[PDB]
Amino acid sequence: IKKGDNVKVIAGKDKGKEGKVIATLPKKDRVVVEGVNIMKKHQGGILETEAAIHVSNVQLLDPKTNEPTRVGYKFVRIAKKSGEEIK
RNA sequence: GCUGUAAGUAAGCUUUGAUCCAGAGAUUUCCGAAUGGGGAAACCCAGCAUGAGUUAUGUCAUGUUAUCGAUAUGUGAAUACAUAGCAUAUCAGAAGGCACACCCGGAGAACUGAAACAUCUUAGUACCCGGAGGAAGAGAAAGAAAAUUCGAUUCCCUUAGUAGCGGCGAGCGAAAUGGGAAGAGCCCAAACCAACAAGCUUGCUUGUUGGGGUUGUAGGACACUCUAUACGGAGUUACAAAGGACGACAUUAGACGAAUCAUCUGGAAAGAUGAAUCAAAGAAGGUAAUAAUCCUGUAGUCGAAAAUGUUGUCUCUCUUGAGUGGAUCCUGAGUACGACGGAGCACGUGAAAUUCCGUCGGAAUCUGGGAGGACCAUCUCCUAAGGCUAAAUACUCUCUAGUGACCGAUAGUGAACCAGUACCGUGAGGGAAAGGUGAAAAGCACCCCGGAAGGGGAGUGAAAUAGAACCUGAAACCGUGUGCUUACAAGUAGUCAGAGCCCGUUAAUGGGUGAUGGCGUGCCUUUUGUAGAAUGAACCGGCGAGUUACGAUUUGAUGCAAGGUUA
RNA sequence: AGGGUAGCGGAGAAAUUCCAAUCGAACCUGGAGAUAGCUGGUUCUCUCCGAAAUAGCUUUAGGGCUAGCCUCAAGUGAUGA
RNA sequence: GACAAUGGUAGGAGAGCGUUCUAAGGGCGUUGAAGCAUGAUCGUAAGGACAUGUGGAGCGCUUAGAAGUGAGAAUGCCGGUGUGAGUCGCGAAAGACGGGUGAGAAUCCCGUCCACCGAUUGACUAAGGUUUCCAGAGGAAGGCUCGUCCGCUCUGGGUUAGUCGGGUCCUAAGCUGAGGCCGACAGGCGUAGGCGAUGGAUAACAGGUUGAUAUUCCUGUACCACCUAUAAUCGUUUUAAUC
RNA sequence: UAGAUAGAAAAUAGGUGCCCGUACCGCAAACCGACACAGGUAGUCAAGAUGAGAAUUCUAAGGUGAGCGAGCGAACUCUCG
RNA sequence: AGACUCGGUGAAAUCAUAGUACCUGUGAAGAUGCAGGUUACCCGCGACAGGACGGAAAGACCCCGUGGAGCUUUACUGUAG
Ligand SMILES: [Mg+2]
Ligand SMILES: [Mg+2]
Ligand SMILES: [Mg+2]
Ligand SMILES: [Mg+2]
Ligand SMILES: [Mg+2]
Ligand SMILES: [Mg+2]
Ligand SMILES: [Mg+2]
Ligand SMILES: [Mg+2]
Ligand SMILES: [Mg+2]
Ligand SMILES: [Mg+2]
Ligand SMILES: [Mg+2]
Ligand SMILES: [Mg+2]
Ligand SMILES: [Mg+2]
Ligand SMILES: [Mg+2]
Ligand SMILES: [Mg+2]
Ligand SMILES: [O]
Ligand SMILES: [O]
Ligand SMILES: [O]
Repeated sequence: IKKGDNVKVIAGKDKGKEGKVIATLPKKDRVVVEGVNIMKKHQGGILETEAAIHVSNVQLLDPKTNEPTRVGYKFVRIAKKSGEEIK
């Protein structure tokens, strides 16, 4: 439900980090974001592409802090905890 | 975001709202009841009309073409009449399929039990056939019963394994009174009238509609008195007559949907440590390890353009309802009943009622007839010989939502995976084995030997002795090395004693080996008795055999007590 | 080569021979977990007690029933040896 | 503290251990669960703890309840592994040499010789099987050895008809069979007609050609039916030409 | 012949001509026989010398060398002289 | 030709554990496994075949079963016709 906005990945390899997302993959439920870099290899010794994680993620717009995203009233449109700006 | 499982590549689509979800609609090749003919199922061959293309034939497109019946036609003649037949047209008719379930009907067995068996039982079960339903059957008293009588049917309890049937053996087995679930009663036939009809006896009667009328405490007709009036009404489309309008509710896609931060460990926290929060939501599952406060979610609330289903009110239809009197008529005929053979009723021919079947005989008409377990009498009750009928009930191929002191890959569906498959058989038919990498594919770049395969290295990853025949990885079985020991030796193979050599524990009367001596004929089963040359086991792993309901009986406990107890 | 007859049956130059490698009555499914007085098998330890192989009847003698002989819990109460 | 008993099958009575699950309570667990393995330990027994290694996520304990509750033996079912055994066999048969290939050849290709069948181990078709056919690669298993090869795998590719066998022609045996006769239902019989060839009738030959097709392709030469176009014969639509 | 129907077409030119099957083995390695199995598997052609002859012996056409072999040359079994 | 040695490939019915003598005796009354004596260094390979009451086939003979089928008849009871 996300198309390249901000997040804070909290509960994975290394946390406290943020970044912006690529394909959400609705079926596998796995998003692509800067924060994991597999050492893939083809015939280079390594490749350093970008890999995915399950949704252990959260958004942050006004508080500059993770909150439970909360799609609220119809004006649909997002309406977060403390502040209500677009997703 | 998408182009299924099923990767991958390339081409492309998508806020001008894809894909996806739900409802309607359009298409829906061929076989198959198969239906134009034929046919080895999925092929072939035609016909007629119309219409494509040819100069023209060949060739094609669409439509149409079976049988049966049941209506309307014409036509029919072996015989003149006119029927049998014949050609044509109409029908949303039927045929078939199935859920091996539940129901009714036709037909209908044997092993077995009886300690054998023929009566009998199993059983009126199985399978077969047929029909219909979503439920069926039954059904509104020619009952039950014996009183302060009740007044369709069905099912559950109970009466009762009682009364009874029975080579009186096996065994079989009610019904009623009573307590409950559901509760519903109605139309014909007939005598009477009108109409039309052939015989018109110019007598009226039969033939067809409409009325008319539906019963035991007798009723209707017929005669008479009032109600109603084309309606005051009851209507009730689930019987009772068969048609149609218009609101509410549920279903088939969905949405909202409160709440948490940090330190340590970690590859990774959802854990420990602390301090905080929501609760109509601490159900559940997933999330790199065990989460109410990360996601999906739940409590609760909202929501349907269209379609369906059930319900409601006006339309809608359709309808007279009682009473008396009973002069005269009517109350279901080759029926009821009897005998003869049989079946079925719990009931085997028994004294055997009551009900059905076949042959044959053969009643009555309300001052009538049937029953009340042979049969007659009195008494009591009911009125066949015509028909319809919801619910209560039985089952679940299937769907929705749920659940389990149910299984967790030799269990459980046979089937967790590409299974009614491979396979076997001519064929009916029978029938397999086979789950798991990791959190994520990050699925081993690169070097080296090698023809390859395979491997050693290097790297991804916490771990690759997790590397695809990939979690864990036992035992059999096979090896490699090694401490001790073994080449004059008669061995169910061990045990007891014990020197020598070596080693040091879940640290105690230690452990490994064992020159030599004493002693000693496996295990179960079955047996008068077995080393047994009587049987079975090749080894090891798994699997695998006194269970459950109902009832009787006793034992122990427990509660009550001349009372106790519920279905 | 194409066809027929099908098991309470058929066909048989007849032997109880053939009927999809089987025939003193084929084959598959269902009744059906048929029946068996017969054989075989019956899973984890200890403690206490402890037999019989006889009588009778049995279309019975390798089975059964009753009495004997055992065990357990009550009762009797010195009756037993 | 004394006294006495304590072998034991069928079998009777009694007390007991552990597994799976449930309920409740209380606890353990990445600072490594379960299981597994090793061990010189506890208990009278069935059995249970402990330490260590491997293992990588759930488990114990007390009380009680319900059980698909225990397996050495069924000529038991299934699975795996041996024993026999590197033992019998390797499925009639005459091959040898050279040269190539290849990582590697008694077995593969090439040739020369030799031997064998020859009313045939030859050539052609039917039934039958279903792509085995041909080319190019490959050798994991199959081939009763080896294999650089195949009828095995992978990729690609191959079957041409107016005259041929057959259908649009016929029919027996037999099968089906409108109406119809019969039967408890099912269904059984059977006329009309219809299907059904191994038979009857039916218009074609020779050569060439591909790694793989041949009366099918081309090359030449022929035939039957049919339509269209064209004319030398007909003359009531009779009869005559004519169907 | 009943019947159709105005009234042909000699030989000429031109064209039109459907479905199935067709590969391969087919006394075999490919069919039935569970096997790349010493079995069966209808039919057609079937040459040469010798011979009555499709018999027999040896050869054409053409096809094959049989899917384990090398040693030694004992028992024993089998096949032949 | 097989067997036999070497190379290649590589099964099976069976199988309680085994380091598996003989005699005379005992014994379920015919012993590798017991008692008493006797002889025998450990391990092979090729041959024979007395024993392993050897294997294979839950004895085809005999008997039992209140087992079963087929068949006969002036056995019973019934029946189609
Ligand atoms: Mg219809
Ligand atoms: Mg009678
Ligand atoms: Mg009668
Ligand atoms: Mg398992
Ligand atoms: Mg035992
Ligand atoms: Mg004896
Ligand atoms: Mg004969
Ligand atoms: Mg049985
Ligand atoms: Mg007794
Ligand atoms: Mg075992
Ligand atoms: Mg050579
Ligand atoms: Mg063919
Ligand atoms: Mg052959
Ligand atoms: Mg000759
Ligand atoms: Mg050898
Ligand atoms: O059985
Ligand atoms: O059985
Ligand atoms: O049985």
